[PDB]
Amino acid sequence: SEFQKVVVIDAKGHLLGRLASVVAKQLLGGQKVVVVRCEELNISGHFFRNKLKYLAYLRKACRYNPSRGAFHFRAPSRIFQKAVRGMLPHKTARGQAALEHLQAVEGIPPPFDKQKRVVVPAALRVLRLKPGRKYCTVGRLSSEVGWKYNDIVAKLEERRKVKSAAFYQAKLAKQKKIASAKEASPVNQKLSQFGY
Amino acid sequence: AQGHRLYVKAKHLSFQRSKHVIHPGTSIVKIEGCDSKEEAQFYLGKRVCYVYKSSKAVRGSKIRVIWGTIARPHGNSGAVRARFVHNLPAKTFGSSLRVMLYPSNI
Amino acid sequence: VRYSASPALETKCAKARGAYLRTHFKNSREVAFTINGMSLKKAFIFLDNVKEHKQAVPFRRFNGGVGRTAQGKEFGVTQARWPVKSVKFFYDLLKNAEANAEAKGLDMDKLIIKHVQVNAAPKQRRRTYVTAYLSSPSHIEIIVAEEEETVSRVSLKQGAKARNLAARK
Amino acid sequence: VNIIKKRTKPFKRHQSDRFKRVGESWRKPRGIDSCVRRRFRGTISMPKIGYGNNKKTRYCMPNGLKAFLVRNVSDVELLLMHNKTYAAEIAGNVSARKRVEIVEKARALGVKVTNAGA
Amino acid sequence: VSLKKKSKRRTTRLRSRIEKKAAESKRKQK
Amino acid sequence: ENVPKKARKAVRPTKLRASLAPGTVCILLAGRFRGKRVVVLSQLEDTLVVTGPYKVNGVPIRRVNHRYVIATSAPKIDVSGVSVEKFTKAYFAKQKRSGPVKKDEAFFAENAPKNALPAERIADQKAVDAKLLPAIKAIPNMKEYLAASFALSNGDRPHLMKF
RNA sequence: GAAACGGAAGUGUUUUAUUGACUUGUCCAUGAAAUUCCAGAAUCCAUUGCAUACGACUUUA
RNA sequence: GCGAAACCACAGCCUGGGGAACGGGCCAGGCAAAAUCAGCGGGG
RNA sequence: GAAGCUCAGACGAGUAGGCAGGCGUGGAGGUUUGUGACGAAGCCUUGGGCGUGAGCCUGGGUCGAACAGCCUCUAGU
RNA sequence: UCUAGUGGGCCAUUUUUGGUAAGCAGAACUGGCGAUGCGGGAUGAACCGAACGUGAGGUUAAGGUGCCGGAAUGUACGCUC
RNA sequence: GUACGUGAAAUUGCUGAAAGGGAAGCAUUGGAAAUCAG
Repeated sequence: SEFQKVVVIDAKGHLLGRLASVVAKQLLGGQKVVVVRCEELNISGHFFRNKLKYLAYLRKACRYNPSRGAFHFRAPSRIFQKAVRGMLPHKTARGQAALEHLQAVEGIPPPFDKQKRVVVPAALRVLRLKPGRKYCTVGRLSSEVGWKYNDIVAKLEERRKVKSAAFYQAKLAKQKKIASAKEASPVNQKLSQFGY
Repeated sequence: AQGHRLYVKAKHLSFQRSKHVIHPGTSIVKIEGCDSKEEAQFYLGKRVCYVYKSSKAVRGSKIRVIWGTIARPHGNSGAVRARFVHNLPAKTFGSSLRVMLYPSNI
Repeated sequence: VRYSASPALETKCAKARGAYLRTHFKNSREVAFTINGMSLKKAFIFLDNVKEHKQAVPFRRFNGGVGRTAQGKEFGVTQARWPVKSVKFFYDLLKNAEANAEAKGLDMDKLIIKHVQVNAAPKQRRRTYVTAYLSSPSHIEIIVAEEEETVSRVSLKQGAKARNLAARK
Repeated sequence: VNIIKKRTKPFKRHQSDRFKRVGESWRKPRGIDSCVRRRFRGTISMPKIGYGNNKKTRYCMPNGLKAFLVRNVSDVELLLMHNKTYAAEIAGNVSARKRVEIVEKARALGVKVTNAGA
Repeated sequence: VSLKKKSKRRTTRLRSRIEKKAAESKRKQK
Repeated sequence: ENVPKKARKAVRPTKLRASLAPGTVCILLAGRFRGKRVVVLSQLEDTLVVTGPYKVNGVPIRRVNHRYVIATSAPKIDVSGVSVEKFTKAYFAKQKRSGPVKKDEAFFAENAPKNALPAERIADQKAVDAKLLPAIKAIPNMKEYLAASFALSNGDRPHLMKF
């Protein structure tokens, strides 16, 4: 709980509204936020109801120049951005600057796949939803509302998980070597009465 | 590289305000690490400083500082109220303040 | 007579004035704004070219209803015209300004239009069959000149540290 | 004792920032339903008797001496017994000859002048 | 999204008219 | 020439914090020596007449206000073996500036420890160090602790840590 | 100075080599201070008619 | 090249609400990037 | 400035209406050994000061022949 | 004793009779509005607080503490897909 | 300089500074630049 320049949030298993509210409060506090893996955000309510909610959202359009009408964004990252910006005073310079401090992406791009990704417990579905309750996935609602990049993200995420697993195995082996040398070192038992 | 920072970090959140009225005479400050009013009791009376930089060189320095003092806690989540010698600008919302450890009471 | 600007000094400048000219104030302003800052020879080539319809005067401010053209692309705008009467007047004043510069004894090669301005003149009443066909004459003057281009204190603490740093150095 | 001003911004007549035929001098609104007279939010304040300053410091300049208008050497001499509380201010129509004569008279009096260097 | 055909929010005449005519209903049943 | 009223405000001695007993290791929170650790020789009327062992961290005999001092739970260093009554407010008095007509690089060359600083003051400081070093040499880690400097880091909460 | 790897926005990663450094690992000696109570191109002119109210466009030059 | 007039508190996007008169100013949203040209007349 | 000084307490929306005290303009009588070609009035000003306010003084620039404070009177204020 | 301005109307309250698919109409009192700014109810002539000199500090009313929005994504027990 | 005492405002041109995504104006607090003052 210390002020970092950039917080990378792995949005897997989170709730859209709860994560948006927490992020919107951090941006007004003046913190750069990168919400990666937005195709895994969870929304309460069963999938058919959520798709009806979204398909009702498409209905809002101008009767003159739908080019000026409401802009319906189908990407899961843009869905999260719409949720976040609705919780911000974006009509003012403060809120407009706050939006510039948020980077919502699909998947985990290489500039952010090699950085620690914290999670928000106040938005996690496992901790915040009663078991036995129906929910949906934004990355699934997006595919059946118009989003057309689901397959590429899934493929590029399988590659990323494979590479990350290889990296962790190498780091775990090095950590095992360091861990083995730990008790071999003597001061770790000689004067460890301080609790370390 | 790490032998300094005798201060703790803070953010200038907003003016002490109602829904439609703001009072710039006192500001709201969120100290890093402080998460309750009883913890804010320690930081009461400490000297908070707002450090910014400007273009024109005065006294051979780019850095200007505005002093302040933590007065009372604000809410339950650890935020406090701060009073400065000059009221902080409204464009510093979310900027970083440095709460020093003096005047110490321990 | 005193002009709108501090220059017209004898050091580098030459003066020219025309008052109560039967030229439109809006067109005169466009020509003056275009030629301001140009070299004297470059201005002569420009005005001759505007006369011959090879380049055009961009209409920046008074651009209501002005047609578009390709000849304005050299100024980054689309509305340009060829006001010949304003060009004739400006050419005459520029010739007079050059003659005054030669009389003063300036270097003709470095001369540029430092300050050119157009002001409205007393309106002239004429009748229309009832309403008025008011004329808008212009006062134009030209100034051509050859182109030419920390005491902070230290506190006791500040200087003592600075002296200590110098001693370490 | 020090000097305290309750307000520094002067009261501008309503809509004097919108019209030039309307002067900057304060005029009390008379309309029954006008927002200024009914004193709604975010409206320019009206001159109130509560806005007055401390009597012990009222009319006093920042240095504490009340300015007294002076035209001739006689007016300078009248501030002999009040030099600690009044400061001579030279009238704007006093010629250069009387100005230098007056200013040295005040300097010999030990009376402060608020427009001496002019 | 509302996800409704009829808005759940009410107009000020409509909300005021309930207290107008709900009280009269109690007057009538009395 | 009005006579002001007799103020009924009398001067009474300071009640210092009980934790600031002489012989305690403390951190400077301000000044040129911020973060340094020092041994409190005694308590003056308002401030603390304190010095870090100059042969250890090079902190001379200085006063520090008790509100800019972090008292530690580090074991006490004996100071009873050295006199402290020679440290007075008049002893620490910074004479008088007597006009700001100075600082033309001459007041600053003629300053520093080479000049100004009398050889007598060096004598008391060395005498205090001579009477203090044997104690901190006997008790382990005091020499290294005093030579080091205090600083905060990530995950450090001043309202939670106890010194 | 050379090898490999990293393409999702590769914002970098490993591997070394040669050296120049500093090497708190532990134990000793020197100086700090009066900072004596916080601060090469394109366009105009010209040309084209696949285009065209004027701009623009498509060609030549 | 010459050269007007009517009109003019200020202006200028839409949706829901603003008890009414819903309006352009207020509330909540969609939105929102200079300067312009020729049309058509919806909105006064 | 007895038309003054001093101590204390309470009080403070305001239309119709009632009462009281002040700012400013033209002219008249009295006074200021009053201001002025070494610059009156007027005018401009991102200068300074005073008063809750009506308003007043002043610095700089321009300008050229008159003008103002105090107590009364008066009004095409 | 005399002397300015006004003698209207809207909203709700409790007492009755005449009433009808259905509202409704006529009385008496009471207050609020009108001469009244301020906090809240997203905003508002009639809803909840509160009657207004210029300021500093403290504390509240009504309403609130996920974000916009100052304030607990507090504690405890249930209901609901 | 006769279009002539003084020469205001509306309005206009130039220069310098600054701001500008479907209003602009104003008020409160403070920063930034400029300026004056004790």
